[PDB]
Amino acid sequence: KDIKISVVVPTYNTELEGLKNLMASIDKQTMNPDEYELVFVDDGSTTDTYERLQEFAETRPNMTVKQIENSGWGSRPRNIATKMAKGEYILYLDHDDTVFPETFERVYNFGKENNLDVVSGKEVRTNGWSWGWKQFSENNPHAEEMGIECLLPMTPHKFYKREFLLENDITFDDGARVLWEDVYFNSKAFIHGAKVGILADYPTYYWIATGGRDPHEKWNQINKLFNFFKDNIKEQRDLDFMLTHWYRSRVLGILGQWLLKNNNERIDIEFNYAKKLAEELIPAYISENLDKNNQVKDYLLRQGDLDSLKKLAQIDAGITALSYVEDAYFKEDKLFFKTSTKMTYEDKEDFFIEKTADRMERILPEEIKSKLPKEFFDYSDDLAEFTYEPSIKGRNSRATWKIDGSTSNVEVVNKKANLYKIEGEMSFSVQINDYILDAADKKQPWDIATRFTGLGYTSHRALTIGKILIKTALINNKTMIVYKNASGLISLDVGSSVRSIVEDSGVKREQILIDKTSGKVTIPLNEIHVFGESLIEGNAELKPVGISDADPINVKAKLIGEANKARVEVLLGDEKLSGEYHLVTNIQGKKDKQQIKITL
Amino acid sequence: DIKISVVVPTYNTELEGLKNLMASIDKQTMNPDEYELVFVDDGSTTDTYERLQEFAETRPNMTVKQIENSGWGSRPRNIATKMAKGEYILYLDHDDTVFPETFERVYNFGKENNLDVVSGKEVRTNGWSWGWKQFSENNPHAEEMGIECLLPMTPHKFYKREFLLENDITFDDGARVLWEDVYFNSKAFIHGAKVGILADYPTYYWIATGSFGRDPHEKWNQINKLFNFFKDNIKEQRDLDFMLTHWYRSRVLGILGQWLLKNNNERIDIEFNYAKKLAEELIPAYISENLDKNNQVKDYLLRQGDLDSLKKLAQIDAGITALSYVEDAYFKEDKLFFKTSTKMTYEDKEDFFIEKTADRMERILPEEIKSKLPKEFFDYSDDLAEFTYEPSIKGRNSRATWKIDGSTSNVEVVNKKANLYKIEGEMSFSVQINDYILDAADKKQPWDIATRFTGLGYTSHRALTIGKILIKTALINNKTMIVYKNASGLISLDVGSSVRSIVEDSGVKREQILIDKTSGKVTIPLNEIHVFGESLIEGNAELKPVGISDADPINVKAKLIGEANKARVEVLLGDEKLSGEYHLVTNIQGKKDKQQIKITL
Ligand SMILES: [Mg+2]
Ligand SMILES: [Mg+2]
Repeated sequence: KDIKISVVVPTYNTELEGLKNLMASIDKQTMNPDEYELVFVDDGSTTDTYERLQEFAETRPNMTVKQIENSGWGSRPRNIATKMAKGEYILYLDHDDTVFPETFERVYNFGKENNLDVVSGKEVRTNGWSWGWKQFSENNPHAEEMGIECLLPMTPHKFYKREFLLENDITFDDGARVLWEDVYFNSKAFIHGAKVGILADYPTYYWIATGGRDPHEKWNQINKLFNFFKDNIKEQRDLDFMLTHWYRSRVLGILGQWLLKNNNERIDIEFNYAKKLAEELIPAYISENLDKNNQVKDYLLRQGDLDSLKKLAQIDAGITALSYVEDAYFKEDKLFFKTSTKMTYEDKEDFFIEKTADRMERILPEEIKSKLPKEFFDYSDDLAEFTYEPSIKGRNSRATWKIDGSTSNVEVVNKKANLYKIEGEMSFSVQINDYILDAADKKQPWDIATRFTGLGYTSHRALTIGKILIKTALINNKTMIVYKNASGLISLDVGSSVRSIVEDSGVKREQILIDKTSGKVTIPLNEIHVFGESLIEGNAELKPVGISDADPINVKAKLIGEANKARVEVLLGDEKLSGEYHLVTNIQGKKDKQQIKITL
Repeated sequence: DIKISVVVPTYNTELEGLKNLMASIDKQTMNPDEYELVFVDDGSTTDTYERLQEFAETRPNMTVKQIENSGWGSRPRNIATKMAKGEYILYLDHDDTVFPETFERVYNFGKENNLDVVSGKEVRTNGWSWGWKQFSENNPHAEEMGIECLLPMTPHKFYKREFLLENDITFDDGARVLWEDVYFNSKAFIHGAKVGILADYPTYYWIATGSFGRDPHEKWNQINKLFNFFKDNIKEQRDLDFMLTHWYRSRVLGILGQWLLKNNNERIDIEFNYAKKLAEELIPAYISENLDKNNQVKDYLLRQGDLDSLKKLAQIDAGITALSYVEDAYFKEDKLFFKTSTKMTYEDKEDFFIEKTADRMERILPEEIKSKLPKEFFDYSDDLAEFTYEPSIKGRNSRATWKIDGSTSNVEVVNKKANLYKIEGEMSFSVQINDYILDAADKKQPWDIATRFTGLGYTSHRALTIGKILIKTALINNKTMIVYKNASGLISLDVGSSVRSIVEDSGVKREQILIDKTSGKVTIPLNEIHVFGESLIEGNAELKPVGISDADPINVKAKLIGEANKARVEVLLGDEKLSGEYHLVTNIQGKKDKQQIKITL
């Protein structure tokens, strides 16, 4: 039949565990296995990786395992596996990553119905509160109209139409040690006019963190990358974006706190390379596309003023925006938050800007202020561009999502004299179903964070609270617990992944009902928000008081939510019991610690 | 004519701790022929007693005497007291030390005011204060304020031996009891002792080193014995009410706060029942009227046996603190000025709130608990003008803490939102480091600055902190001073180059280094530094020829000069016949700079 997707996996001394997880993620795919193929190419492993791949391919007719040499200096397994691929779309999956169980089906149906050459699906990384925060915000079947920006982040973990790659001969550069090999690949795809679509409503690829250092090798590659942009990108809008994006992130990105973390010898090497790269490759008009703080860095870089840049890094050290929980409560079937934040230095004293004449200036010493153009430390034009947004991250899937529907407001307040602070307030609600897309997501801890940007600073940090916060809810067969974790950060347990809803709700101990004839023991929950109907099956353990090593007597239990009240019913069944017993409930794998004792 | 008698009971003493004790007594400014050492070993099983017989071989005024084993150190203190012949007695433990000017300052203070008990300033290893209220000023007639003048009731005071033996004031010789030093001090005041507080000099260092009492039944059996001692022996009504109010709040109600969140239900149920039984039997009702709102709440819930509501209030009050942020720090004239701010929060995060219902500011409580309490106990209206906001300092070496006088502070109850009110404080103060330099060793020491905030029944004494990087140097009348955000994010003041190099932190005007044609004097001006008054600090420099890898360095004398509001390092070469380019590393007060200074000669 017609192969819809080809999975390209290059391998070399692959960890067996990560390879097992990779094969499991492919087997979990909702797409019929005869509609995709797996193309593995071993790069001459010194371990038994190729022997394990053959054992995998025995029971999988859609799997192909090829073994080459050590790439012969100038050869790449991804190109070799591409020439033998037969599918309509190709995914370049690394040997220690995984793929979500509905990726193939969702990605293919999206690319087919929009005739896409590149499908850029939502990507997930182990660490961080976001990835592709701007691009993975909504589905865009005609993303290539945005310009070359639609392909960011330019990982090789997209779905490329095999017909498009072979026609334009888009391969991976056959250099043994080329960095950002995927940036060349994605840029070449767009230069040849690829129809690009962004699939954002479902996480498609998990880039797992497993884990350059040579400043000469690093800056040799940075020069090679900018020379690629200037020589190949012919559309002005696209070229200006790549020049601006990589000059800000990689070139100016060493002129900040990087100066405070490296010795003066390494600083001299990279700063001299950066200044040489700015003057030769980066046009002056790129400065127009930068924010005020990056314009200051760009100006001092070309001036060779490394001394003023080091002082500026010390002055800027620790600027951040941390959000405190002002209120948190369940209402109907949602969890509501009210937060507050302000720009500070390390969550301590406020960050200030100064008002001189009708200008809102960056607070700087006069010695540095005289060295800079007057407009570069004036924030007057940017005091209405603040963003304040909430986000959520699943602790198991590592997938991050923006929490939609929030209302926020950021004010520039005159605290004293001519000094102004930046304060924000936000209120949002979380409908947990908006982020449950796989069955595995139903039972998972969730972590809440806030993203605050303004005046050139991006501050995306976990939501925090100081007071003790533990609030439970039972909403339409979903057990939900919002709590301050041991790090003072806000977490949301759904499905009893880490906490016990009976233990955190409490037990009206003096209201336990023992129905001896029906054999039912009713244990009502104390503090808990109950909405809708709920019946969660579980079990419980009875143990006679006094007998040390008594076997637990296993009985059926169920957590019930009805009429805005929660209770656990324990059914004694055919058990013949007499005396005092310990009663421990076991709902969703979590045992309470309420020390319940009943007399039968 | 012996002036001071020192009593030291020893038992299995650490070899290093006992050695440091003898050094603190030998370095006393008082003439050694005016004080004696009376050691009494309480039946040591190790070789501790054999070490004392070695210390007494060289010192003539040191006596050693081993006595039958008795457990606690009250028997050796009683037997050493009878065999003493000094006018004043100091009970010194085998793990503590004494400051050099203690004997001279204490004796003059006690004899010029005819004092029976001299309560000198005591220093502990940890904490930002000790005796904050009592050790604030000198008071030659402190017994007029009541038994309060003897707090803290440690045995590390100076009691006139004439007064002790005449009134038969001894330590309990029987089974080991807790707070036996409280018995001793109280018995001394009951007999009408003229107490004097010497607060201007640290007299004693109670060193935190590294036992019965963990048992709750044993713990609360001791608390009952101490309370019965107060009701039976203290005759003055004012002095009895104080001792009852002080100890019922600290040790009885003290387990009804955050202590409930640190123990299991079983230990809590045992100690809570003891506390409820003791408050009903020994603590009259009129004592609770002398307590703050939060303690009146705990007192009411204790007698009602409502441990469930006390556990819930502990979780509501957990984390209430007040951390001070640096708003401004600068040197001016000969002092270091600070502007700080603070507000009550939960663990330096969200604000702490009190709510306004009708015309009364109330503690924010759940309705289930608020309906169980009298309305007056959660009404903070009468207490909104009783906030305090003060600064304090602590020497990292001497461990001594001091209130920083002359501060200006204001605390506000501000309507943040709706009917919720926060508590904000602003404070400005200055530091005169010569106020806290009393011994020669204090001239080279790191100093840590803290702030103390009290209000609504909460006390928060924490180190001053700052987020932004802060480094500012000064050269003030031969004192090198560096205020800075330390590695822990707290405010520290280095004096005498104990941790940081003033040349390194000030900066060098490299393009203004002068080399005289004939004199051969190298002048290195400092960039950013506050210079006030004349200064001259003798140091040295190091020279290495540029190029030669492992060339032997050239050590030469240098000096840091403060003059005309400018600092500079003058490197006097002289006899050193040198030519070519050389590296120059200054070394002022044992701290070398990293300015990469090169000169050509
Ligand atoms: Mg990986
Ligand atoms: Mg804070």
